[PDB]
Amino acid sequence: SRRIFSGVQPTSDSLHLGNALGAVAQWVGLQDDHDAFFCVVDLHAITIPQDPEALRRRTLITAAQYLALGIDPGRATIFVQSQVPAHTQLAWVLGCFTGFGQASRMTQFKDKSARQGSEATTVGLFTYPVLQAADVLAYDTELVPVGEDQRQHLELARDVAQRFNSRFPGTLVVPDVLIPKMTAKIYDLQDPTSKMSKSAGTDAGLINLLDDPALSAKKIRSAVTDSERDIRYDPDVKPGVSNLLNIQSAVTGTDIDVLVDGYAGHGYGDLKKDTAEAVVEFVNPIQARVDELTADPAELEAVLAAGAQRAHDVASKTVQRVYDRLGFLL
Amino acid sequence: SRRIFSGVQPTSDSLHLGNALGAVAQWVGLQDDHDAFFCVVDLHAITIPQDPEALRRRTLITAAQYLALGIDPGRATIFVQSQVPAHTQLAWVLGCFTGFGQASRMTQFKDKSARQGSEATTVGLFTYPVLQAADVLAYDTELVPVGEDQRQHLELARDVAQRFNSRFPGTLVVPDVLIPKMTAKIYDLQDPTSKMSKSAGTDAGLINLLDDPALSAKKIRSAVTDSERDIRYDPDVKPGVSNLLNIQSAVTGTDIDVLVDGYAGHGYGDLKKDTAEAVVEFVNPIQARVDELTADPAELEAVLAAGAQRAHDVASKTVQRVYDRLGFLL
Ligand SMILES: Nc1ncnc2c1ncn2[C@@H]1O[C@H](COP(=O)(O)OP(=O)(O)OP(=O)(O)O)[C@@H](O)[C@H]1O
Ligand SMILES: Nc1ncnc2c1ncn2[C@@H]1O[C@H](COP(=O)(O)OP(=O)(O)OP(=O)(O)O)[C@@H](O)[C@H]1O
Ligand SMILES: CNC1=NC(=O)[C@H]([C@H](C)c2c[nH]c3ccccc23)O1
Ligand SMILES: CNC1=NC(=O)[C@H]([C@H](C)c2c[nH]c3ccccc23)O1
Ligand SMILES: [Mg+2]
Ligand SMILES: [Mg+2]
Repeated sequence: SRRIFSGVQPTSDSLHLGNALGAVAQWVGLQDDHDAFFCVVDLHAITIPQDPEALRRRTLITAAQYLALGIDPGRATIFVQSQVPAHTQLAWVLGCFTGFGQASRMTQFKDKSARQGSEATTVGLFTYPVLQAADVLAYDTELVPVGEDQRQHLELARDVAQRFNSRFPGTLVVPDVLIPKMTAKIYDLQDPTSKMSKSAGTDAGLINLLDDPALSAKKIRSAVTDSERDIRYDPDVKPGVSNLLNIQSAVTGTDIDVLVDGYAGHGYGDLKKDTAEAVVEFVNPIQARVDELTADPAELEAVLAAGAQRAHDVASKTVQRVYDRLGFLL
Repeated sequence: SRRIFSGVQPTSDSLHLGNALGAVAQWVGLQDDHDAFFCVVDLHAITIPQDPEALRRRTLITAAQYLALGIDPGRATIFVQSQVPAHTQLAWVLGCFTGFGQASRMTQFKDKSARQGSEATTVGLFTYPVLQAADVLAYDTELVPVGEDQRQHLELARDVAQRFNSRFPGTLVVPDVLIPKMTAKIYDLQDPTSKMSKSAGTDAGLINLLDDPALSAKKIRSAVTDSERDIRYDPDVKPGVSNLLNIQSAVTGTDIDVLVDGYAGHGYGDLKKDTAEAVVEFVNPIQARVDELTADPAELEAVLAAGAQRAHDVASKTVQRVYDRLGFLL
């Protein structure tokens, strides 16, 4: 079994290297010997105002990038969150076991609730960590492969599951968090100590999978480095250079230490071009797959339709189990 | 059509006079010329820890008291909230359009968040006004018959519906609130300026429908009055006496003004006995109906099973409408 669950929001027209290397690469490695549910979490997207035409299109292109990155619909379940009602059913129950102060200590919330503490925060922006917990717990998930930015959220999920099981033993699976080391955080290229996010202002440090490959290669060349002319791996001291080697290692397969000793005598310029070529060679097979999946959508549609059918059969059994323990009339 | 929705929590083994006169009496009058959905809102109950065996039993006895008070399963839909997944689906969406500060200004929340501001509040205790909005809006409700204690919650529902329709015109029905005048608030009998709630500490001022009728009549006799020996209706000055006449008027059908001029020359003692006899005559037909509904449950079960089927057909169409406007892949 070794049941796995993970999700990405359809908040943009393309994943970036952080999503692909910090999350989806780990999924592709897991799917062959784990029972895997990979979700496009469109209910999370609407915590921020969303254009309806874009939201539907980005939902499909997020699932398409899953397949383009190697997710295999014969080995794994891909589905759209909003199509499985159990997620919200479980999230209401779990919110009843979640401390108010526990939810207000979440970092995302204190960011937006900093400049406009009550003026611009919504309830959804306050409670989405509880819906994230329900996303995982509805599938009896044993392991959750995520980047480091999701760690605090999933500690909340584990705590609420243990609190619930304290009242009702053996109802929910408490999941283990699986965060990588090298690819745990792909950083911005114009700002080496800040996390590559879709909401970065200027995308000149952002590397989108479906962007024009020559533009992404132009951004890699413009990456902020240091001034030591020494190519080595020290992220605390060398944020830029360690990022680029981390990227090149991830898109190729070559260990960082092997890369570093090969870069003995080499300069940052050759490290940039080399990374730029590996990335261009990485994104080009993806863009061609996405373009076929976008142009011919009966294949993608059908994967998502089988996926939601399978996800509903699992997740609704969990809800019915939780409801029976709570004492609801069934 | 004139679509109606209203709900009561299964938080105790009996409704009291406030529920029956402040809410259910109004429903019985409406059901014959309105399209009515009457809900036992068991998802709201679990905002407070609930014994599973009691919660299931109180859910059934709340629906039984509906029928015992005159709700007619041929003219109205009775169902259990947790059995219709659209409620939580809509509540998540609506929370994304609800201001954080708007939800924290709700009175219930500031009560519990007063002594233990973050120590004892849960997310469910903070967000249930949003689930209450979804309860109403999922059925294209035109009118909501409630007591005065629900007014602030339903202003929130109306505001979030208008905010949602602002982005997506004509999606949600904005409901009108229908609060009575006389029976708007049945007060405690040992504390005439506080609202008869199931959580009153001492039930010596609380009049439960299914309590032993002689005990409820004993509590009516012990009602706090004044010391003016004058029987008249002035709730600001005469809180006790106006309560008792309000109760007697509601359980009989006789207008208060007609009662008052009949009580010219009479003392508070005769006002109490007279109320006690009217109540005893009121609760005894209810207890006999509930006792049959409890003892023989295939009838009740079947009403709730038809009710949830009908509620799901309506409420899921609303969700699918909201989801399509939002841009979710259907
Ligand atoms: N810079 C990053 N490096 C590594 N992993 C990342 C990075 N950003 C996001 N992830 C991971 O990608 C997955 C999807 O996260 P999510 O959908 O929130 O993307 P995001 O980049 O944070 O976008 P958004 O700005 O819309 O929140 C998660 O497992 C998350 O930890
Ligand atoms: N004292 C009262 N007088 C009149 N109506 C009341 C009174 N208390 C509750 N109601 C009405 O009864 C309906 C059901 O409310 P609810 O199920 O919350 O009951 P409650 O008496 O408040 O119980 P609880 O203490 O569990 O909240 C609502 O329409 C509410 O306005
Ligand atoms: C705004 N919502 C949100 N942001 C996040 O980073 C999480 C992600 C997208 C998420 C939701 N459900 C999940 C289940 C497993 C792993 C990540 C997520 O949710
Ligand atoms: C704790 N939840 C809660 N307390 C209340 O007074 C409301 C009531 C029970 C409610 C929920 N949904 C409704 C729909 C119509 C009228 C009242 C309610 O909810
Ligand atoms: Mg994110
Ligand atoms: Mg109440």
